Amino acid sequence: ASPVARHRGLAPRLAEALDAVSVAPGARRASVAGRTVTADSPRDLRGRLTNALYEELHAGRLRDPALEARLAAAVPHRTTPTRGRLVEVLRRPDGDQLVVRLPEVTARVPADRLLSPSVPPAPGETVELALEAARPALSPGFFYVMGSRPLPRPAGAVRRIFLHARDADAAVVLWGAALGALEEAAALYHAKVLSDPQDFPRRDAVVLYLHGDHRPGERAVTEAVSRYAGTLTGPDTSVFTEELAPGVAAAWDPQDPRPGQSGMSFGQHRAFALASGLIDCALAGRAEHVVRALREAGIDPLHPQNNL
Amino acid sequence: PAVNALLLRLGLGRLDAAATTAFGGRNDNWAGPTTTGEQVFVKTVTPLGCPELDRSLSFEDLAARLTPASPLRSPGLLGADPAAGVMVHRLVPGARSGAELALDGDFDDDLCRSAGRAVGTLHGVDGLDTGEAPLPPLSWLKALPWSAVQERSMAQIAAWQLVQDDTEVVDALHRLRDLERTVPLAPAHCDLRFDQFIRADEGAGELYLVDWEEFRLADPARDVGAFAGEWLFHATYSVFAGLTHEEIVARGSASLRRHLPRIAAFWQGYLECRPQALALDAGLPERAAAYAGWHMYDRLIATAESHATLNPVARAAAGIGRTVLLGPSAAARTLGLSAE
Ligand SMILES: Nc1ncnc2c1ncn2[C@@H]1O[C@H](COP(=O)(O)OP(=O)(O)OP(=O)(O)O)[C@@H](O)[C@H]1O
Ligand SMILES: [Mg+2]
Repeated sequence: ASPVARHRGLAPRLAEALDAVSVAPGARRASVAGRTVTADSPRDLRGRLTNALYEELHAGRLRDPALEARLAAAVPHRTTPTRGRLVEVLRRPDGDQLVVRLPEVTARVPADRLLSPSVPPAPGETVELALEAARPALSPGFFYVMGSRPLPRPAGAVRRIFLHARDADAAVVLWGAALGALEEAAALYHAKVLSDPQDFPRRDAVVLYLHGDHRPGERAVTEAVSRYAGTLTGPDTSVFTEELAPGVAAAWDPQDPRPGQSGMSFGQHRAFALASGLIDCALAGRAEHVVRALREAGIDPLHPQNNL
Repeated sequence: PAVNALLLRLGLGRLDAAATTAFGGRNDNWAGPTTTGEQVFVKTVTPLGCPELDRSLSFEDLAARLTPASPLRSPGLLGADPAAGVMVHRLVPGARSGAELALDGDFDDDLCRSAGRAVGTLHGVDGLDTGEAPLPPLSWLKALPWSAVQERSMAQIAAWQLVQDDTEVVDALHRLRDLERTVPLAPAHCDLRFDQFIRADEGAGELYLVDWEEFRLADPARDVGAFAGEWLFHATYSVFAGLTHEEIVARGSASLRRHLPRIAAFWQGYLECRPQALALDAGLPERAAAYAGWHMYDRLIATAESHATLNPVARAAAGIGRTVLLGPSAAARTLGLSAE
C-alpha cells in the first residue's frame, strides 16, 4: 500500500507516477492518467506510450516582434568568439569578406569580424570571428542566445535548467534575470526562451545549457529567480528533473551507451526508456524491468535527472 | 494607407476594415469586399524600385491581351501604384489553394492536365526580365551570406551544409545553370508550386496561376521540373508527415510510383498546347528532371524552417532528390517526361 514499497530501485517521484500507468499483457493497450492509448503491435505502442508519458510526466498540458525586441533588449553581450577554418578571402569595393567553414555551415562573414589573427591568414588556417549572440530563428518557437564565452572544446556534459513561465511578461523578466545572472558568473552556456505569446504556459519556456562547471551559474541563476518562483513561474515540474524551486528544475543531457538508440531530447529519451521497460514487462516484476531499461539508457533509476 | 489611396482613385471606395481577411505569403495582402461591394485582392511589395513588381506587371500586361480560348488565365488587374508597390486584382471567389487541393486528394489528373496546358501556353517576348533567376542560388553552395544564416532554423542550416558538402550535387547544379545560356528560353514563372495555383468556386471552377514576382525569359524546364518536383515532394514527404531508413525509402518509393500518373497528366496537357517544345530542345525532359531534383531540396529546406532537427523522412526525401538530379535522364523516363 506504498509506491516505493511496490517499486524499489526507483526515484520516489517516478515510482509514484508509475501508479498512474498500466500496460496490458500483449503490449497493445496501455493507460496513462486514465487516458487510454491503443495500437496494433507492441512496436507501435512503444511510440504512442512514449508520447503519452512524455506529455503527462515531462510536459503536462508566430514570433511576435514586440516580444522579440523585449527579449532581444534583455541581453548583456552582443557577440561570441566563433572559430573555423578559412577557405577564401573575397576582395570587394563594397567591403571585403571571409568565406569560413564554421562547424554547422560554410558562411560569408564581413572580414571586420575577425579577431584572431587580426590579419586574414592563409586558407585552412583557423580564424576566430565575432558573431551575433542572438539567433532569433535558429530554434523554431524560440528566441535563442549563446554565451559571450566560448563553450569548452568538446562541450562534454551539459546541465539543462527549465523555468516554467505563465506568460510573455513572466518570461521577459525571468530571461533578463537569468542572463544577467549568467554573464556575471561567467558561465559557459547557451540559452533560449519562447518567443510566441499564445504558446505559454510551459515547463521549458526557458532553457539554459551549461558546460564545464555548472555550480557557479546554477547557484547564480537560482538566487536571481528565487524571488519570482510560484507567481511568475508555475509550481509544477517534470518528474524526470530535480526541482530547485517552484517552476525551476534541472537535469543532464542524455549520455547513452547503446548505438542507434541515442541522441534524443532529455524528455523523449527518458519517456522512451520508461515506455521501453513498461512494454518489456507486458511481454511476460514491473519495476525491475523499468529499472533495467533506465540503466541500459545510462539513466540512474534513483536519480533520473542524472546519468551513469 | 496607399491601398485606400489607390482603391479610391479607381472607383472602388475603401476596404471594410473587417470582412477584409489576409492570405499567407511574405508580402502583405488584403482580400474581401470594398464599400462599393466589389471584391478585391490587394498585394503590396514595399520598395527601397522593386524588380518583383515590374516582373508582376510584365505578366499582367500580357495576360490582359489573352483570348477566352486560353488555358492560361489571370484573375484581372484592376490597377496599381508602382511608386508604393501596391497592386489590385479581381478576387477569385471561394478560391482554394492548389496545396489544399493536393492534400485533400482533389489535385487529380484532369487538373494536372489543365495546369500543363496553362504552362504550355505560357511558354509560347519584349518587356520581359532577362536576368538569370537566383534558383538555385549557386554562390550559397559555396557559402551562405552571414545575414541569411541569422534568418534560418538549425535544420535549414544543416540542410544547406549537406548540399554545400556534396560536390557532385553542387556541380550538377552549375551545369544546369550553364545550359540556360545555350537553350531555347521562353516566358517562365520560375517560382511554381501547388500553392502558386488557385481554383475558383471552392475547387470547382477555373484554374489560376498567381505570384508572378519571378516572371522572366528563362529555361522552360524550370516550370516543368517545378511541377514534377511538387509531386515528388508530396509523394515522399508531405504524405508521410521510429521506422528504419530502408523502411522509409520503400514506403516513399511506393508512394512515388503511385503519384507518377499526376506528372504524366501534366506533361500531356503541356504537349497539347506546345507540341513542338522538343523540336529544337531535345534535352528539355532531362533538364526538367534535374530541376525536379533540385525542387525537392528547395521544398525540404523550406519546410525545415519550423524544425530544429532534420527528421529521417526529410533525409530520405533528400536522397531521392539526389538520385533525380544526378540521374536526370533515367528520371525523365520514370517520371513520364520522355513520352512522345
Ligand atoms: N486574385 C486572387 N484571388 C484569390 N486568391 C488570391 C488572389 N491572388 C492571390 N491569391 C492567394 O493569396 C496567396 C498570396 O498571394 P501571393 O502568392 O501573390 O503572395 P506572396 O506574398 O507573393 O507569397 P510568396 O512569395 O510567399 O509566394 C496566393 O498564394 C493565393 O493563394
Ligand atoms: Mg504564394
